[PDB]
Amino acid sequence: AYEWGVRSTRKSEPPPLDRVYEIPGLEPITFAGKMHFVPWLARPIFPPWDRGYKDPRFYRSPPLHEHPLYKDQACYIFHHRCRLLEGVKQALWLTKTKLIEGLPEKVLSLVDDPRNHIENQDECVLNVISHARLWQTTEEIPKRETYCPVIVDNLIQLCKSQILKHPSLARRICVQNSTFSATWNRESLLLQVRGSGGARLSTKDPLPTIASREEIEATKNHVLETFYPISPIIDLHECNIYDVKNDTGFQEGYPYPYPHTLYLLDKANLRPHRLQPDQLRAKMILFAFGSALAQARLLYGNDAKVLEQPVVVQSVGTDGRVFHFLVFQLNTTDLDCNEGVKNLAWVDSDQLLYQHFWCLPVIKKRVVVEPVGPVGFKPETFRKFLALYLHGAA
Amino acid sequence: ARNVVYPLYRLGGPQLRVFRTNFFIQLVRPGVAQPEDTVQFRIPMEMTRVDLRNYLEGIYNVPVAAVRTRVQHGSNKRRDHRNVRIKKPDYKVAYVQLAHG
Amino acid sequence: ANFVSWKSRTKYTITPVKMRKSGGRDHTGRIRVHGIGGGHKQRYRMIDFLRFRPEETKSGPFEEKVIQVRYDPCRSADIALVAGGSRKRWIIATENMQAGDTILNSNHIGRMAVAAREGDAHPLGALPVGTLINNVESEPGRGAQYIRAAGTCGVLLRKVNGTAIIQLPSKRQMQVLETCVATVGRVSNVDHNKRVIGKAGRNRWLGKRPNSGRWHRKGGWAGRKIRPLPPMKSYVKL
Amino acid sequence: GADRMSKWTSKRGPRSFRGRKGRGAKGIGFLTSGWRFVQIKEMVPEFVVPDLTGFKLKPYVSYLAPESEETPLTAAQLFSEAVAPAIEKDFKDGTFDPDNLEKYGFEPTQEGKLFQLYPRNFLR
Amino acid sequence: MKYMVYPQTFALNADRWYQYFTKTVFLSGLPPPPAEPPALDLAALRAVACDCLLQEHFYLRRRRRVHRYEESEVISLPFLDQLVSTLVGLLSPHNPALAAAALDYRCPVHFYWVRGEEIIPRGHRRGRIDDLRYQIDDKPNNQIRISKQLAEFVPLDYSVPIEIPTIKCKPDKLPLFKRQYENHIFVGSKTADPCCYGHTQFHLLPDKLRRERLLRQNCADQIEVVFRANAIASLFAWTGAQAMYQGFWSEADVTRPFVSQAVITDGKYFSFFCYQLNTLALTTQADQNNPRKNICWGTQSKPLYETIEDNDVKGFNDDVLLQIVHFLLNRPKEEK
Amino acid sequence: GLEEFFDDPKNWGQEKVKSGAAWTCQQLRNKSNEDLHKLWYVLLKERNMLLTLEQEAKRQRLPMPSPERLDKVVDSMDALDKVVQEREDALRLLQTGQERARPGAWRRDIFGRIIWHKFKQWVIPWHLNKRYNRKRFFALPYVDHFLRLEREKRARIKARKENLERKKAKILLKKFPHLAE
Amino acid sequence: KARGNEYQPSNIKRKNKHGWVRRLSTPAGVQVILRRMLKGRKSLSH
RNA sequence: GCUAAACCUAGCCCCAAACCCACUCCACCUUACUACCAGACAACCUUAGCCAAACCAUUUACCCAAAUAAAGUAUAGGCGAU
RNA sequence: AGCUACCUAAGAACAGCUAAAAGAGCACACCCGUCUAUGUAGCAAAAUAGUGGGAAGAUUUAUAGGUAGAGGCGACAAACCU
RNA sequence: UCCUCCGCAUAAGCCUGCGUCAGAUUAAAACGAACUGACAAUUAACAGCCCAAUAUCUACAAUCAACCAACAAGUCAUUAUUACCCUCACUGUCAACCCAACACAGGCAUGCUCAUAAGGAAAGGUUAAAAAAAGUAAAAGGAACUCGGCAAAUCUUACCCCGC
Ligand SMILES: [K+]
Ligand SMILES: [K+]
Ligand SMILES: [K+]
Ligand SMILES: [K+]
Ligand SMILES: [K+]
Ligand SMILES: [Mg+2]
Ligand SMILES: [Mg+2]
Ligand SMILES: [Mg+2]
Ligand SMILES: [Mg+2]
Ligand SMILES: [Mg+2]
Ligand SMILES: [Mg+2]
Ligand SMILES: [Mg+2]
Ligand SMILES: [Mg+2]
Ligand SMILES: [Mg+2]
Ligand SMILES: [Mg+2]
Ligand SMILES: [Mg+2]
Ligand SMILES: [Mg+2]
Ligand SMILES: [Mg+2]
Ligand SMILES: [Mg+2]
Ligand SMILES: [Mg+2]
Ligand SMILES: [Mg+2]
Ligand SMILES: [Mg+2]
Ligand SMILES: [Mg+2]
Ligand SMILES: [Mg+2]
Ligand SMILES: [Mg+2]
Ligand SMILES: [Mg+2]
Ligand SMILES: [Mg+2]
Ligand SMILES: [Mg+2]
Ligand SMILES: [Mg+2]
Ligand SMILES: [Mg+2]
Ligand SMILES: [Mg+2]
Ligand SMILES: [Mg+2]
Ligand SMILES: [Mg+2]
Ligand SMILES: [Mg+2]
Repeated sequence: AYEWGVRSTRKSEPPPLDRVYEIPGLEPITFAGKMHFVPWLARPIFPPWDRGYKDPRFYRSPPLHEHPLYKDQACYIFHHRCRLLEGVKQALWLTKTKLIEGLPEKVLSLVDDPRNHIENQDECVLNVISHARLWQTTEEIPKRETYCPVIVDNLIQLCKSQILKHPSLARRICVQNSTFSATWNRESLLLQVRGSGGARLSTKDPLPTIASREEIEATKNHVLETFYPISPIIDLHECNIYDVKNDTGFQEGYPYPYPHTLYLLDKANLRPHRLQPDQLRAKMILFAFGSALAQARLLYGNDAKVLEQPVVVQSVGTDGRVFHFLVFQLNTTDLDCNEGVKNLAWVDSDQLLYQHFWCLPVIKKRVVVEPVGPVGFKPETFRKFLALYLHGAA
Repeated sequence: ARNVVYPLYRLGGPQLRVFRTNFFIQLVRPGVAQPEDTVQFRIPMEMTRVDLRNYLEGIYNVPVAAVRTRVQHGSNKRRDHRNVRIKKPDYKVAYVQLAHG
Repeated sequence: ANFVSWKSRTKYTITPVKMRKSGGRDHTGRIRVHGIGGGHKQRYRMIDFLRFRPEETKSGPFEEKVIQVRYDPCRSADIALVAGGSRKRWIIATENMQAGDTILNSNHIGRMAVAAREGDAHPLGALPVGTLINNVESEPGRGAQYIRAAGTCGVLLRKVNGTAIIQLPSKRQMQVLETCVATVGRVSNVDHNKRVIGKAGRNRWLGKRPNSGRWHRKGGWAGRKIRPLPPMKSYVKL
Repeated sequence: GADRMSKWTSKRGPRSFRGRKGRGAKGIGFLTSGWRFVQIKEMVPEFVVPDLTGFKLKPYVSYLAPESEETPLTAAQLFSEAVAPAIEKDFKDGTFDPDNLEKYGFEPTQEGKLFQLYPRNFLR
Repeated sequence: MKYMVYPQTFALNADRWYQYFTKTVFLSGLPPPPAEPPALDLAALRAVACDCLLQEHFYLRRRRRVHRYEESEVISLPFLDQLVSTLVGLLSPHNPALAAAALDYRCPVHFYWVRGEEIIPRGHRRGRIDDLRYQIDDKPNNQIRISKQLAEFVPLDYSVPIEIPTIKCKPDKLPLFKRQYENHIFVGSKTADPCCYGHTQFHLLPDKLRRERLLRQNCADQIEVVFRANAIASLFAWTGAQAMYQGFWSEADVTRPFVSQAVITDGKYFSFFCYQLNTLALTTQADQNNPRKNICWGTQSKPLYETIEDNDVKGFNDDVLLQIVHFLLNRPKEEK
Repeated sequence: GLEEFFDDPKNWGQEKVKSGAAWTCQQLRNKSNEDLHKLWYVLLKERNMLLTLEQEAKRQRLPMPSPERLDKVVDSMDALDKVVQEREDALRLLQTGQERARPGAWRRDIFGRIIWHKFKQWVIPWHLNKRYNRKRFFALPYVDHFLRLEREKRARIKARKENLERKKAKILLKKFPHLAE
Repeated sequence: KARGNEYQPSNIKRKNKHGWVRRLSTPAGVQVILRRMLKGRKSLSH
């Protein structure tokens, strides 16, 4: 088979050893005593050198197999950069969860009452879009690495203005730079989710359970869809040096220990560096499951069992224009088997807040065809965003 | 010190010490208006602004707050009678600001 | 000169690799091949020509799913991203290969001949006589070196004494061991040879520089020559 | 058209050249990621300045000073003045052996000393 | 070619020079409170402030070593981000304006102006008049913009018996360096944004200007200078940019004052400032007979806490937190 | 303080400032190392002050008062260096026997010349030092002819110089014919 | 068109083409230095 | 009457004799004269041609270890030039 | 091979109008150099004025590197290689 | 009064090359000085100067990136474990400037200004011959000029040869 790496680019082989070395009982006269190369003396054989002390800028790590945390069994790690080939279907299998299309009626009813609507909601949201896409910087056309984080921050700020109507909204904070870890087994495969990036909306109170005990028991019939010949662990980081860490990201005693929403961004400027919609939704499911599992392992121990009190975690994933909404309920920690009570995930996909934005006027033959500003604004998208925020408070 | 070899430092080694320094400096009158707290020097080329701070504080007990330096080019334009260029030497200028008002 | 081949990568990947143009120069910096230069920048997608490469810890026949069929700037034929188990790789696409298809990479030679599906990789011994093949290897495990261009196909002519006789696109016969693996069907882009360049500029985009303006009198080499097909080329040692 | 005769300095050449060449100042640290310079305190020369209070020697010497003959110090003279007296005294006492040469001040090796004479590892 | 004025500066006594460039008189203390004709929960505000302090310092687990040189960006910067975010949410009932305010994170603020003239000393332009141009490129860690202007602290013609300091040498001796590039006047958003007025800015001093390092360089008396210089330059640029968004400039001086507030901190010590812009007529021509002066009020920096031992905040200072709340409670006067 | 960079304020404007003699090597050889260490800084501050005055004299386009003061301080400081160096050299010889503080070796360079190569300090051994191994400490045969030409150039110069002296000695006897003895 | 301006100075080019290191990189270049040394040139190389 | 004119030294040439050969500190093979980091490349291999032969094509003196002499002899050579 | 021929690495520039598809047209910047006059020890060892060809392309262009004379390079003009 | 062909800045190049004082040396003219001697000067935030190891990861252009349609198929991305407590050094910074033997009507990349807020002066004085150069206007005629409508003016018809 074709071998990669042409020989001319490979390290040259050591030069032929001087034949004086072959002769037994003969001591070669080399240039080592001279401390420099000469063509007419033999090449010295130098013994291996060891610095003998610690120099951090010239450190060399030990061989991989000799690391203390090296294990023969591989742990497949899903981190913020992992892009699943099969998208949600792969995530559904890994987390032993059943998918329901659309958000829960409990959540969506919160914004059906016009008393919960923000004052001048449509105008307020439109200004947020215009700020992020146009007025933000000194540059004519803000880039996605710029407006995507800001559009999410300002929308959360808009929702946070409702502390007046709902005093319970003062019991939550938006935390940055938090990370979490959870390990579990699926069909004898060791899996780990390491969550990082985005914003963690943290509450003092746990989110109400969504599904009744009757729906949780009705998931026993559901069969997880398989996708032979692709393995469930494709696109995961196969690691052989790891610790079985279960971490919520905070030390004991943190006033806001409960994860409420996980805001995940896909802000890369280049399209090939942005997750596809299905891949982003898969990341949301795994991150929501990871946060929920870390909470369950903390509160209810490391045992494998159907949870008497399900853990509910939400996630909002966006690239700045398209929004995805997830409500995840962790019903069980007995994940190694494919049969039994399954977790539940409510997913509302591909919710366009706006179709397009014109930063400059479109002038054809000295006539302004399109004005600057958002095109195709959908207020329903923000209504779902507000409903998820209001969940657990209003 | 100048025109001497500095002992090589490695992590965890002794402090480098100079006992008889051969750096000599001359305090000069500024050619342009300067702030009241600013003192101008012409120092050796190999002397750093860090050296001058410790040099002025250690030998003269002058409290220094800031030190800035620049390298002045000496003119190489003049010509001797053989039409050979004569180099006015380059020199380093330092600007020392006094500390406690 | 200081020429260093860009072909230094040692580990297989599906990430497009930055490649450097030669201009028809060799390592000495002198022109070795005329008519090469410029053209659009291109990235190299590493093609796996060994269709039967079981995963590290696996063995025997295995299946793969076609993820995408796409344009390849470095070759005439289209290429297909295939995934099986936890591995993804680029391969040469067949005429009717499309996303969502499943392909079978087997090394099994059975008493009976298999029903040949386009895009499947089988040993030549396992294929019915007359099957249209592509991406053939001269020796078992060497990897495909023949019938790789757009629309090209060979035909399995005979199977004798554990060997297979195939007709190459040039029509010259080729004897190989029956264990040499081939792919069923024609290569993608059957209408490649019908493309029209249209203008001199498009040849420049493809990295082709104009011909010399020097007039060369034609010699005895020129003129139609009717020669017999060369004798069958054999890679089997008896 | 270039000036071959003039000294090559950091003022000449493009931006990359001008920033790589210096004026002979000894380094006091290293550059880390982000071009962040890390100053090492031990690499900065520390001026050991003595207390000059009640010091009676002045920059110049009085002209009414008797001339003396110049006698440069030698290894022999230093040995006779510093080492020979102790060796002569122990010789009379009757307890002298090569093993005790370290007692008289001989240093078999320079390694392990803070100030090593050869290779010299200290500044003037 | 224009001077690059850095609000956060290593230059000694830069506050005095910045007063000259901006024609700003500095006053110790905060502005005189206006005598004119809901319950504040101090326990709740203190709790969240301590919760934000302990989160960054203790509770939040860091995957990577936090080195001393990274502490400002890794620890202090998230603190000030969250502290400003939670307080404005909690204080919306007391201050309705906050609910509709825009909260920016590290958004540029630019101001360009002309102050003074010089005679070109050298070259083919020697002997000709050249304006002294200045540019401030600031990045406040946080800031709050509102759609209605805050009330003036004092009258537009307010006079003080305090002369603005003068410089007897070139600005280059501060030191200050010249460069030529785009002249930007920017309040944090483009002119189309309705939130064109400034409420409060929150600044975090960089590691280069850390208290511990100033004491090591014999610059103990520059600790307060660094706060004052950053306040004067930042708020002059912000209020100046606000006035020019309303159409005012050197030849059309402001007809009403433009005020703003700043909170300057290094993560532990907090200093509070108020700035009133009374005049943009800073050119030689427009300042010839201009009695107006810009005013800046400032307090001495005070520690918000003493130490943080494990999960306990030692010596939390309620007065410093109260001062932060008072600025956030400022609101425009409602018209009849 | 900064006043030490200037002479006594009473001496400002005086045409001459009387000074003593420069320290001699023998006078300094009687002093302890600690005394010589203190004297170095006493001489250093005088040197800085005199260098300060010399520059200001040029700035004012006036003669420097008593310029010999600087020459005396430089001679004193050179004598102090020599005394301290002699003591260190004697100690190095006794304890090590090495005539030089800095290690070195006689080497042939790429040009065929014999040079004393002063060693430098390194953290890694020489056989691993990429830059060091690029240096050529040997000469190839093509250098041989150039060495001969250089030798012959030296011989020509020496021959002309010797012949000229003999010519001059004869011109001398012609002018003064009483030097036969 | 008009000639005479063939010299387009570049310190990088000058040093790389005619520098000390370049001269010493080949025996012919070393001999260049040896000839200039024998003639007594003040400037052995760029 | 201007412009000029005039000069005797500097040194140099050829032989003889004699073998020849440097050094303060610091810097210098990377872009020489650049304090301070992981390399490993390494030297040898017939001179040609002008020119003469009245072109040119084989051929055409070039210190090689004692001045002289043997001797421009033996001998070589388009048996020509040499 | 700091000019120039071709190439390699990674950069940069291209208004307005028409058509809106363009080795498309008009037309700046920019590249080129058709015709005439001037100039001819000139401003210039190839220029100036006007007039012209092209100007999103096989375009133009800054930077570093490569190919060397029994050779290179060449959309062959025996071009170009200070 | 009149020009604006520019201008300012960066890069590259150059290297003190119209700052002060003192000299009457001089600018293709001229006592201001780019020439001489002396004395001054450019101050880092801009820029240059960067990075511990091993394995592992990186299919999905750009074009307001959204519709739409493409080919010549494209400039920007990691994780795992180990190691790591420290701090602001060094260098460029002037000018009327470079490549063209010149204080040369030539050559010279990028940003901004799009006609200027920046930068500049076509006439040493006089006279008002010829010949010469660059322009403007011209009775009647309108290519009769000439190798040719070259040039100028105006601004258009049809055709042929060759080469797509
Ligand atoms: K293709
Ligand atoms: K002939
Ligand atoms: K080249
Ligand atoms: K210059
Ligand atoms: K010209
Ligand atoms: Mg500097
Ligand atoms: Mg190709
Ligand atoms: Mg052809
Ligand atoms: Mg042809
Ligand atoms: Mg020339
Ligand atoms: Mg060029
Ligand atoms: Mg002949
Ligand atoms: Mg002939
Ligand atoms: Mg070139
Ligand atoms: Mg290329
Ligand atoms: Mg265009
Ligand atoms: Mg075109
Ligand atoms: Mg055209
Ligand atoms: Mg060509
Ligand atoms: Mg021809
Ligand atoms: Mg011809
Ligand atoms: Mg910087
Ligand atoms: Mg400048
Ligand atoms: Mg050009
Ligand atoms: Mg002007
Ligand atoms: Mg004139
Ligand atoms: Mg004239
Ligand atoms: Mg005249
Ligand atoms: Mg007429
Ligand atoms: Mg006619
Ligand atoms: Mg007609
Ligand atoms: Mg006629
Ligand atoms: Mg015409
Ligand atoms: Mg044609």
